[PDB]
Amino acid sequence: AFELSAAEREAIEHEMHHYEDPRAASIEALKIVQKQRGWVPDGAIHAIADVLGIPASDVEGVATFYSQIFRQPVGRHVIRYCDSVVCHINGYQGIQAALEKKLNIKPGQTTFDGRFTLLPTCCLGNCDKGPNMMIDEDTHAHLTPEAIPELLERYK
Amino acid sequence: CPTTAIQLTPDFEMGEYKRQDLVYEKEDLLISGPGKYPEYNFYRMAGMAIDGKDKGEAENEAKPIDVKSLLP
Amino acid sequence: MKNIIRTPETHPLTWRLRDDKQPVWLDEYRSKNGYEGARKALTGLSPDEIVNQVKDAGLKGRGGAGFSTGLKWSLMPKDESMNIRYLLCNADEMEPGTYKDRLLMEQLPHLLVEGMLISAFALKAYRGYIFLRGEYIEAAVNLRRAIAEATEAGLLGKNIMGTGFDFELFVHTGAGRYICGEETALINSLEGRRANPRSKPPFPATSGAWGKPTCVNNVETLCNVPAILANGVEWYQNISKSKDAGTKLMGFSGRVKNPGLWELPFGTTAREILEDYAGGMRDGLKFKAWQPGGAGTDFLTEAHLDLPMEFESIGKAGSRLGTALAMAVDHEINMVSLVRNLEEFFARESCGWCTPCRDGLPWSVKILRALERGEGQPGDIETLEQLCRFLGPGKTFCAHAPGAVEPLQSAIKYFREEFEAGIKQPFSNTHLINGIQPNLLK
Amino acid sequence: ATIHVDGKEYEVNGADNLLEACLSLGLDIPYFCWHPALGSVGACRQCAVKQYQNAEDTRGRLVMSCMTPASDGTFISIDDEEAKQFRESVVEWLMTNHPHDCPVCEEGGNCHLQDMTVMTGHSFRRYRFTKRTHRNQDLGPFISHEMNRCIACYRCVRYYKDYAGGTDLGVYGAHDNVYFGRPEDGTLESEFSGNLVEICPTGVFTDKTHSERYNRKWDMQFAPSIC
Ligand SMILES: NC(=O)C1=CN([C@@H]2O[C@H](COP(=O)(O)OP(=O)(O)OC[C@H]3O[C@@H](n4cnc5c(N)ncnc54)[C@H](O)[C@@H]3O)[C@@H](O)[C@H]2O)C=CC1
Ligand SMILES: Cc1cc2nc3c(=O)[nH]c(=O)nc-3n(C[C@H](O)[C@H](O)[C@H](O)COP(=O)(O)O)c2cc1C
Ligand code: SF4
Ligand code: SF4
Ligand code: SF4
Ligand code: FES
Ligand code: FES
Repeated sequence: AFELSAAEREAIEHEMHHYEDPRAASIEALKIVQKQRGWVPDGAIHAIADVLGIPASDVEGVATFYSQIFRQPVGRHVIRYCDSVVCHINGYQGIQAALEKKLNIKPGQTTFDGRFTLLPTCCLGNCDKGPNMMIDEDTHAHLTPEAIPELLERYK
Repeated sequence: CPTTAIQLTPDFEMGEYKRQDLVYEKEDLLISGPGKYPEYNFYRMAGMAIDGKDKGEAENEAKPIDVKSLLP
Repeated sequence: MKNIIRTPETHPLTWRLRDDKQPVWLDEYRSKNGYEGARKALTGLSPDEIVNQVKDAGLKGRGGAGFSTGLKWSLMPKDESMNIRYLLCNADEMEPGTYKDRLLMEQLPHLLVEGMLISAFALKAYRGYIFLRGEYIEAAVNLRRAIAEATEAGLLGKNIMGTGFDFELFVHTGAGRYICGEETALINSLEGRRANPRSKPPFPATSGAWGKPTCVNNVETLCNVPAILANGVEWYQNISKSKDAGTKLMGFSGRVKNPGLWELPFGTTAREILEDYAGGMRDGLKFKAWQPGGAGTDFLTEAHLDLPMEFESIGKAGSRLGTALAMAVDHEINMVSLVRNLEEFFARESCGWCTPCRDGLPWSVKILRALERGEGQPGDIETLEQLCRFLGPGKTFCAHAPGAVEPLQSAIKYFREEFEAGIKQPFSNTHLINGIQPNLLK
Repeated sequence: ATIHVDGKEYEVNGADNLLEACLSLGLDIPYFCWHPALGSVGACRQCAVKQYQNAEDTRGRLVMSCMTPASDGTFISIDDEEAKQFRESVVEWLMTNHPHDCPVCEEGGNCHLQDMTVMTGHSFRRYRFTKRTHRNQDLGPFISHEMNRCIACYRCVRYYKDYAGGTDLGVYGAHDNVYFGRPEDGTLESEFSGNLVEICPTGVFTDKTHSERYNRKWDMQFAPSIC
């Protein structure tokens, strides 16, 4: 059902060259597969294990330990709004309510169009400019609840 | 009994002619009602899944969070 | 305080920053006295001489604990058969309220590269890794470009500066766990494993990454190193009249007038930071609490605002200096909700290895949710207090759970009225069974 | 090596840890994550004792006895009130999410978790909130899987992977949703997978062949025999 592409395998072997042990490229291999496919499917665990020479249970334990390695299918764009204490003081709850009103989803769910997946992430390391959001690779700071129905409309 | 299944009831007329007939099997013991404890159901408390009660459907139990779920 | 004259004598970490918040590349970095300390170290200093020089400079760790860097470097084995050594840069920075390393790596990547080079030469470490969090896209891009520029300029790779020292530097982007910042869990995550921390002893200096000797240092410590080796021990000891040598990135965040980060000497009081640099609280806000060093530190009150930002001064007050990035809590923030958010972070960022954190942080979280909804019951505050007492140092496997229970302990100590106001219902976890008379305890 | 447990002097092996040295003396310390064949990892935090600096010390410090060497001139207390309270608290934390399953659990009467719950003296519940639950896996014809009963002591993975060399059992997940099992449903592939029913201190891994015709341990007639 799953087959690694040639570019994925070449990137995984290139990451394997950087470490003493080929096991150490497991997180990078999972992130490569996730970057190419949006998430890590079930056959990808055994594919990564077969390339790296480690058991599939080790790959699955790594993939389920880390929250950024997605293991269920997600939308085209992953909204990751900050949840920690400084953005709590700066009022992330208004941002979360605005996102849930605009998308009609609870956190951890995906829209029916498959466009957005809403996730409460950890502290984004941008606390002096809070509240913070991280769409797929872009960090948006100084969030206001009125800027969400404009911010979400440039991610088609 | 941790399920209140076995109960001693107000009835004493149990005389017999043969001593072998004083060995009561399950069809001689299982009444058609709850007895002295009318509402306790052990299986509503147990976490073991049976028919009509999935994982997370017992009392004071949360739904099973899958290990592959997206929420931290 | 807008009038900040960042001379290199008093601001060794931020004097070469740019006004447009743009990264300083290799030509501009070397123009503003770049790789001078690395040149001096690799052309006129022994590795043991550099270790003793850093030890005499009194450079402590900037990753919260304040352990002395020279003593950590001197704990490496003296065997000449152990020459597969590793230097790791803890660029994780997953603590809530911490944003200093993002600035340092996005705008001055070559300072980190030079510090990694000097520390690797001192430790005789053949390989270096920068364990960076995966949310710092721009920092990863800038660090990779800086490593490429230093490699093509001969500052990294084989036979650096003609000395014969070979050093290769890699950037390892993480996959988002707070426990990965812990150094032994950082080593486990670097090895491609689940980031469970390791018991010590043995410490990573003797048996670290892949069993080899390994030293893990924060970004800011390795940014402090090049100025130490470019100016000297006496200059680093003669910029602050305190027991903590050197400067530190400090700053207030959260409902203040100017939230940000400034480089200040140790012994600077928190009140003058908040009033001059942060500008004080915003309009119509009353200051009620603050955390000195991130989410894992104890809350302090208005009376503790006059203390100097040192390790020992804040240690004596019932807290710890931590990352020295303080967070201000105004009167409009309910302390029960704030501690509930903190404990939710700490409970879901547990690694699951050991029982008290894994099964006692969620109990405290559920108690705090009940107190926030007003559904608290008698014995909840006592349960929180014994959770604090039984999640202290040594009770859990690593230091995540003591740092989790420090805000809870401090908030119960100071703002107990809100926690007691959360309790409204009588205690009950047992329902009535029809044919059974309950044991009516007193 | 000489240790002093509760003011009583014992001669032990200094290469042992304190848990195995004290269990060899007949002292009772509760433990989960330690096994004699697997070593010490300090996960469950159940084996806490109070170590003193010397004979004239009263404050002391709670240490894990499985991770502490039984070096010469050691001073510990098992029945110290702080140590007993901490061990009972560890049992309580394990009890918070444990299912109400002992009558329908094959481990009942043979359960290390039951024994250590009774041994610490914890019998009163004050946790009032929900319990986490887990789905089970099909592990083949020999091992039955019941993940609700897990206390996350990591004994199964340490045995099956580090000791027995198996590859298809692992730990997955995080903070309090740690899952011990296979990556997918299927038969456990190790020839020594059956020792999981004695390695697991709870009823997660149970003898399925015995479970078809189950009876309790006190009802068995045993004999010493040779396979
Ligand atoms: N983002 C951040 O900067 C965060 C910082 N922290 C801080 O980190 C600290 C807790 O972390 P830990 O690593 O557990 O602290 P620690 O005090 O156990 O050790 C810190 C450093 O000292 C070294 N060390 C200490 N004693 C040693 C010895 N006897 N022999 C050899 N090396 C020794 C360790 O190897 C390590 O590099 C706290 O102070 C906390 O405030 C905590 C969370 C986040
Ligand atoms: C739960 C936990 C999280 C930590 N996270 C970080 C981190 O994100 N960055 C960091 O530099 N140190 C972190 N530390 C501290 C490290 O264990 C270690 O002390 C530090 O990375 C290097 O020490 P140094 O300050 O002497 O350089 C963390 C410690 C704990 C217990
Ligand atoms: S305190 Fe225990 S469970 Fe929590 S993060 Fe540390 S080792 Fe893991
Ligand atoms: S594992 Fe032990 S304590 Fe848990 S239900 Fe089974 S017999 Fe009871
Ligand atoms: S399944 Fe059993 S042996 Fe494995 S961690 Fe859970 S309780 Fe321990
Ligand atoms: S608390 Fe939200 S970015 Fe740090
Ligand atoms: S037996 Fe020592 S902590 Fe588990």
